[PDB]
Amino acid sequence: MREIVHVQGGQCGNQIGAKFWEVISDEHGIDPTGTYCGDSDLQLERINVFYNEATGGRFVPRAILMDLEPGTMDSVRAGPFGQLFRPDNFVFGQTGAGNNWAKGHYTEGAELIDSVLDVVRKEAEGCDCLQGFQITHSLGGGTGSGMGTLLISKVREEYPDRIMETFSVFPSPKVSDTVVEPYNATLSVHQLVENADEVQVIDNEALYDICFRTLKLTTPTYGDLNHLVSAAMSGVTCCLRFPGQLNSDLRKLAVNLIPFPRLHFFLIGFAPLTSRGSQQYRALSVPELTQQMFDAKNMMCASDPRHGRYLTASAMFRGRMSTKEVDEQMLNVQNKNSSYFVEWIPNNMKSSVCDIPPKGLKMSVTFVGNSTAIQEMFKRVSDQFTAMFRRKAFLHWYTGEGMDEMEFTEAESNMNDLVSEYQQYQ
Amino acid sequence: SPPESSLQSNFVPSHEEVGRHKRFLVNSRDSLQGNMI
Amino acid sequence: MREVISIHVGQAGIQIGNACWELFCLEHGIQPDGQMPDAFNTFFSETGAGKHVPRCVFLDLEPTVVDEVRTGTYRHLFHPEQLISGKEDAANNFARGHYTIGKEIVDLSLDRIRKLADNCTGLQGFLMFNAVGGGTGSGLGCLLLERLSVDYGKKSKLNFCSWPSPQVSTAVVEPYNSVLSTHSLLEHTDVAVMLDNEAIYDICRRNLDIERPTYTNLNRLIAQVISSLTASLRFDGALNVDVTEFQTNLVPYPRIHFMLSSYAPIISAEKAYHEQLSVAEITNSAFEPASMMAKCDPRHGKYMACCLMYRGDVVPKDVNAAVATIKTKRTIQFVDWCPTGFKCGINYQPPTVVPGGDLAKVMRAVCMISNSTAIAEVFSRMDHKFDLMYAKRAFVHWYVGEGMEEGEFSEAREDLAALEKDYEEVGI
Amino acid sequence: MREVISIHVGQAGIQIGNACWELFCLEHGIQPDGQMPDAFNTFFSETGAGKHVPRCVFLDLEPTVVDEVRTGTYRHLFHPEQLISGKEDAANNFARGHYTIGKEIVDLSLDRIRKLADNCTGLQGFLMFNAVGGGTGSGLGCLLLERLSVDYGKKSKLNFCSWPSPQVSTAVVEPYNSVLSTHSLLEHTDVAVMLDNEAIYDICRRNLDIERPTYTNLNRLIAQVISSLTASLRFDGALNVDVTEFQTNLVPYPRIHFMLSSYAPIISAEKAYHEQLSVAEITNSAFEPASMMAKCDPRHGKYMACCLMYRGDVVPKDVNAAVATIKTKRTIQFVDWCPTGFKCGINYQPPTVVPGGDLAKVMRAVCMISNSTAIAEVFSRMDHKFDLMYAKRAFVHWYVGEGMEEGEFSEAREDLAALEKDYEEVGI
Amino acid sequence: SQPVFASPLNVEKRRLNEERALMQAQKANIQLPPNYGDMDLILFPEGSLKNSNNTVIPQSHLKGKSVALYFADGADPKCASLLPFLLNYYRTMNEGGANQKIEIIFVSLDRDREAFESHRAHMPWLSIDLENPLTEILKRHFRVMKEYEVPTYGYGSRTGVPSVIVIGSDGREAQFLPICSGLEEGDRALLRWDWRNTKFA
Amino acid sequence: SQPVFASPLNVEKRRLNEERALMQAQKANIQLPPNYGDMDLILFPEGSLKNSNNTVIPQSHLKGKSVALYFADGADPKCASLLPFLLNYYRTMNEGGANQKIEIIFVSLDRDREAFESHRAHMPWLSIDLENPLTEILKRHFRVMKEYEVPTYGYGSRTGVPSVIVIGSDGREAQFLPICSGLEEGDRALLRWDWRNTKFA
Ligand SMILES: Nc1nc2c(ncn2[C@@H]2O[C@H](COP(=O)(O)OP(=O)(O)OP(=O)(O)O)[C@@H](O)[C@H]2O)c(=O)[nH]1
Ligand SMILES: Nc1nc2c(ncn2[C@@H]2O[C@H](COP(=O)(O)OP(=O)(O)OP(=O)(O)O)[C@@H](O)[C@H]2O)c(=O)[nH]1
Ligand SMILES: Nc1nc2c(ncn2[C@@H]2O[C@H](COP(=O)(O)OP(=O)(O)O)[C@@H](O)[C@H]2O)c(=O)[nH]1
Ligand SMILES: [Mg+2]
Ligand SMILES: [Mg+2]
Repeated sequence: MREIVHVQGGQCGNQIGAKFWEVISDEHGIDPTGTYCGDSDLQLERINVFYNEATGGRFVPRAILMDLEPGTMDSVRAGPFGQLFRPDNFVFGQTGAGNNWAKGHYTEGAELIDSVLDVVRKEAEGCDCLQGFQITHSLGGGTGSGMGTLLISKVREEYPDRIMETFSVFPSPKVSDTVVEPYNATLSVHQLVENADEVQVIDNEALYDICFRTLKLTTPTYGDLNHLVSAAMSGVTCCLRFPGQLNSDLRKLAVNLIPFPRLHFFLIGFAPLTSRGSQQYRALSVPELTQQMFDAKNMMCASDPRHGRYLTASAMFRGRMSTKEVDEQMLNVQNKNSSYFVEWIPNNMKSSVCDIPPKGLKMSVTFVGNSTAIQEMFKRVSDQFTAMFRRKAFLHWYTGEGMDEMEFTEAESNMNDLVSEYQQYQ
Repeated sequence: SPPESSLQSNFVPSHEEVGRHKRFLVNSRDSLQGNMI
Repeated sequence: MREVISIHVGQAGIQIGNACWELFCLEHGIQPDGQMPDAFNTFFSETGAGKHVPRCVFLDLEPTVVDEVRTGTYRHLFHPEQLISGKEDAANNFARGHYTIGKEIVDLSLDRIRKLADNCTGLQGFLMFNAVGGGTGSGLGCLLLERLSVDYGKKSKLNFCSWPSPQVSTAVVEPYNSVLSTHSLLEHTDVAVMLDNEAIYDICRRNLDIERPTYTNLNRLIAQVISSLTASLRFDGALNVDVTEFQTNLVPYPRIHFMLSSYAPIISAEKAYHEQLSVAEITNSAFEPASMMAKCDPRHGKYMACCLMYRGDVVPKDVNAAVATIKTKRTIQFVDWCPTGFKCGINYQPPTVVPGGDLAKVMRAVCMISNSTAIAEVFSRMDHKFDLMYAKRAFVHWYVGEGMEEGEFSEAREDLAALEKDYEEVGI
Repeated sequence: MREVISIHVGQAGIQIGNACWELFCLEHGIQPDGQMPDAFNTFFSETGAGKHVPRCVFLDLEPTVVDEVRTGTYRHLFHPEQLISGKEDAANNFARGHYTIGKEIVDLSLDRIRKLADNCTGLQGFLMFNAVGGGTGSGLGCLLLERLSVDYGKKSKLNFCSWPSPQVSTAVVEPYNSVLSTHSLLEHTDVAVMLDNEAIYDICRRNLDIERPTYTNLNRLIAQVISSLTASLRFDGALNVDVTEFQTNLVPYPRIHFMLSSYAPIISAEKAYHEQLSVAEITNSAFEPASMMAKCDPRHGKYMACCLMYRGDVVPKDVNAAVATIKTKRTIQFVDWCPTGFKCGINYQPPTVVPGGDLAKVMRAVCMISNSTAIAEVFSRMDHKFDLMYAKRAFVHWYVGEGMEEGEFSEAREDLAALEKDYEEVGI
Repeated sequence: SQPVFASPLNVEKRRLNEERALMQAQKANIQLPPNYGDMDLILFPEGSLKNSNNTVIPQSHLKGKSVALYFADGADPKCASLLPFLLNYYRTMNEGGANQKIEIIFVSLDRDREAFESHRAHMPWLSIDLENPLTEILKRHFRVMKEYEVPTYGYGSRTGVPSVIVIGSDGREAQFLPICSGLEEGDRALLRWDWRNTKFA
Repeated sequence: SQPVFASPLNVEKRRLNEERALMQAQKANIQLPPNYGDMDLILFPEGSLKNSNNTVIPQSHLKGKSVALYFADGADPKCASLLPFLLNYYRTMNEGGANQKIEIIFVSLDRDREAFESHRAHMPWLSIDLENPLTEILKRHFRVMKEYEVPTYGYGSRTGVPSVIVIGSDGREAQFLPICSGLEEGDRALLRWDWRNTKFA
């Protein structure tokens, strides 16, 4: 049946990918040694959506691990659930991109392109046909952004009609390391606006906020934020893996949420999210599941949606549920927040129901939403890019590896058109 | 064995065919000239 | 002899169909294996040791609901290629239903229909169940009706398509999918009967006081409706109602066949222990606008024709006393060119209750299907929220870039606008 | 009194003889030693104390498939010298397989075909199962058909030739071997029947739903074809069809002796008890164009004869009733000089299902052999493939230096085009 | 003698069943050694079968049921994949009917004692324990071996673990469901268990 | 075989019915295995049901009832919330009429003996002591689970504690009362308890 092919680039993609397959195998009851435990039909009826049998009964993820520095490949393999992947899908670079777009996209990212497209074709053409691609990478550095988005382009002259999930993390608004942030971010953005079917963004300071005030963690590490993102990873895709009263998939999401092909940017979120002692104190029912969901703190983006206007929206659902009250509360939030939704699309909400909850929960929700409030955070990337551009700073790292000046000017003009078309829909 | 003859010497069929019915539910009715109970 | 073929396109058709056939199996006595521990002929076939296999096809472009029926309880009741499945979902798109995926599944679909129809003469018609808001229920649902008119011309084709609500629709591009399905089924559907999900939600909340039921509880109530329509086809009764006068009694003009429904009594066991169930009040409940089946208010709609299907221990005397009461009643107004307005059909079999369901064991019931002018408003709200979103090219690039050209939207727009003018002209 | 002699050449012929005699032993009660714990007289001969012995020759110049048969389970059933083995492979070469390496095995094969057909007079005919694309299946098959024609000219020459598919050809020199073989298949073969591999591949893929089938499952289906072929010859029936009836009812011109084949029902246990496989539901699937066993699409061809043979508890009432609806449907069509085109045979004994195979225990079955104008297409792409690769002398040196001469290819090209001019001459 | 000649079940079948043939010949023209279809054996002794409530049922209870063996191993990943769908096919087959149709007897290819109870706690059908010699003579009769450690008498491994073997009252190989064979129909081969025809009687 | 094929009370059923059906088979065309309609169990034995003040109460005291089974835990606050609601309902239903209509059989999930006596003292209906194997042979039969600890044969989580299960004569699930189910509707689903159709015969 349908198989989605997973692609992880950058050191961020290696460890969000490891936490991804830790949660997906936790849902599917898969031992890290490759076997299956759980004696349940409904796990194993959709395994080919993410795994492949290996003539010993063991399941290998159809994921590709990608970096130019094997330090992050070593950390993935040595940890738990690192003996699940094949070692052939780990493509190794030995030089490493030092937070340079030109190093990972044009000069030293290029020699690893032909060694990884045949890895993509190994299982994309290894099946009869695939449902789509699911790439997740980083834009703050070089080996995630330049290598990742060049992979996005080269798989579209081969698979033009196939869907393109991209989970791209964005530079920090407030406390940013990697002092060359904005060049790598902007060089990603004007390239991905024409060759990504749907972009759905993540910000680390939003995940810090979730771990702080709605989870109350005194010391959240990077794996805690990775578990938050990985929960939204299984949420957007489990409607294929499990049945439900109202089935959906990723092509369901793209056609319902993209009225215009130049705008495909989304907020991401996941609920319920309760603290240590408040897990037994709080009711778990669909009125409050939606009431927490459409809040500024719940989103995994550095954008306040109340400043913007929800253009199109979609929340999937999981678990033992009931079908009017999943829907009429999307009516309720459309009727109270009548100023937070656009008026020239009637009933801006997509609702889908999956009958399987995640492990440990009995109902849950994963909301993606094409909001125009994301324009607020292309602006802070853009005006910090052009503040450093007129200074003529740090472009000798970029033009010393075979990049023209005029591609940077095309970066500013394309993102200026991106924010201009989002503004007039408000 | 070939299929057997389905006609007697009287020259008439040998076995009936049950007609395609309609799940007959009866109706209790009788009236006029005493008109019962 | 008599046989009727049921077609279910889309996963809305699947979920309405599994509950529709589990009632038929409990109505005739078919175990989940297809054995009878003779009216099965009009819905269940035969193949030796009681094997009463079904006469229904189950179309879906995605497999995620069809093969879990194969995994579920009803494996060996259904013939395995009667359950027909593709690989990829149409995903709320008329173009994805027609020109890219549906062209490869419709050849095997009509192959199965042809084999399942040529088994015995006596085919009354086709019962279509679909979702007009969906992608395969509307797109592939259209192309099946195109290929059924080209070969099976003079056969009746009933329709029960789930129209979306003004409020609960769970999609955004159902303005596109629904009004392209109208351009299908004004000229291909013989009798169209309208359905709506909140019009079943508000019946479940009020008439049974069930605060949290699901999609499957809607499917029992509609299964009782279709079983009541085929009550006279299978069981015996005083007034026989087969399919040929659902159209010649309810359709006065060939472009006027969109019509409404209602079911009564919908009463739980805890309310049937106090209310007496008389024939006079069950049809009075079937005339209430709040008891309606597709959320179409009949105070501003004007009843051209009606059909009543009494099922149970209904004496014909109080049939005629109750229907004389509604002619006296002023708030249900009828048309001056159709002074008579009623076709009545009595069947002696009581309604079959499902254990573990929502309904109780009642001794009498009504299934009312009424063609009224009130169907003008369910398309006028379709007018308002189509032009409100078509005006700025939203969600158009998905359709135009996938086979179908710009301009078919405008002629389907003029099609339902012509339907608006037809209903206004007949309602004078 | 009455006997039939089967002849198998090539590796394909040997294992197609293993399947049809795994079946014939299983229906006649023949253990692999031949001991019963008079209808057997066609395929088995009484030898000694209750032993029944095969009536065939197994022919192959390479030992690699035949000597593994004589070390198998059926090794004390077969006579050792009926299985005749060579020493070296013909190796896809008509020149070696006819002239060079095939001349020292014909003297043993004609000795055994004499010693097997001289025990009783009134021999019913010879059957031939050859691989057209093979080396010894084409070369040795041609020369021994030539020698059995000069010896026994007035006896029937059946042939079920396994043809290469348009896309499945599993070698490279199938244009040379098949075109050279059909030069003599035209001239001294009384009956020719095409068994294309990919057609039977597809039939197992959708009807029996095996998506990894092997040459075993291919071979069982031919075994069912030959079993319902000679069912009327072995057992009694309502209406006998002899092997002499075949050419008199399917061959109106001596050059046109190339017909088709189809077997239905080929349902699987799971799908079996789900259909009333009736004398019609099974004759409609027998005439289905995709149920063809040689992938010759007949919608662009005109039927010029057809023979149907029913096998089971078949009443001829619905034989005549179902064949009338075959005659009336316009998707099928007959050439106007045969207003009737139907020869029927009826056998009472039902087919016997092999354990662990892929069929099911089916009470009634149909095998249908049709002559058509649609044989012109299997030779028309044969024209394309041969000229496309004969153009620049490819693989010619394996034939010229190994026995034949430059010019055999030109006349084998010429007489197949003469077959095409003859077939379209029928086709007006 | 079927399907194999070199198996401990069938050589004990031969030894026992012409044992009483000499005895009744001395007591009495009789045809010795008796024919294969005339041969009748016991397949499961009095204290062999064991249902989920840890009580014993003799072989006579299975008559009229399409019974099939099930060779499985706890650590094998293929076996842990066949176990849920075999449980579901054992479930929905019999629930959707008015008559018990299929039955499964479990034979173990597992290392030791405590690992067997963990695997046996998951299925609801019959089972045979390791220390019974009936398990040893069963997979040496149907030739179900994960590896060649026992010397097989000219054969090969007929099938790999896991496998379900539709059996008869004479130990007959009725049909093979192709999980690990030349068809290699994993996860779907089950949809071919003719519940009829094959009927341990 | 209702409602669960893998039920252990139901395999305790089958061992008995085609035990004695083999006995009429050998004493005398009898259908083995017998059809699903015709097995007759005994659900509550002579020493299982206890009434108030602990006297023996047998199964013959239950004809004409609508009998439902009250799974409960003493320290579960869900059972604590619903217990006074069902005390009031069991009073007015079973007193307000011309017949003694409904009946509740208590089945325990308590920690120990002290937890059993404390919770029993607030229930006036019938009950089952925890030391009986009846409380475990029936808990798996009607699919009632506290958490996933007892090894199951591929069930689901039909209900959590508490649960009221209206039953029939042969262990058939008459109709579920959805206090905590897919309906998720609290402390009013006991009003859905019909009694005319769900008669213990
Ligand atoms: N009454 C009822 N309506 C349903 C049901 N399932 C889906 N629907 C309706 O169908 C709409 C969504 O479209 P679907 O039916 O799921 O999609 P589809 O018609 O199968 O076509 P695809 O989108 O390509 O899958 C919802 O808004 C519902 O109104 C159901 O089980 N019962
Ligand atoms: N119908 C059918 N045809 C087969 C089968 N196996 C092989 N063939 C045909 O045999 C052809 C190849 O020739 P072989 O039968 O393998 O070999 P051969 O007939 O002994 O002649 P050589 O090639 O010289 O060895 C292929 O093109 C197939 O079409 C089979 O199982 N069934
Ligand atoms: N979402 C997410 N972001 C991360 C994670 N680890 C690091 N980052 C961000 O990624 C940036 C570091 O870029 P990096 O991947 O090291 O550069 P690269 O190796 O050249 O791609 C920092 O700004 C971090 O905020 C993670 O686990 N998840
Ligand atoms: Mg769709
Ligand atoms: Mg050859």
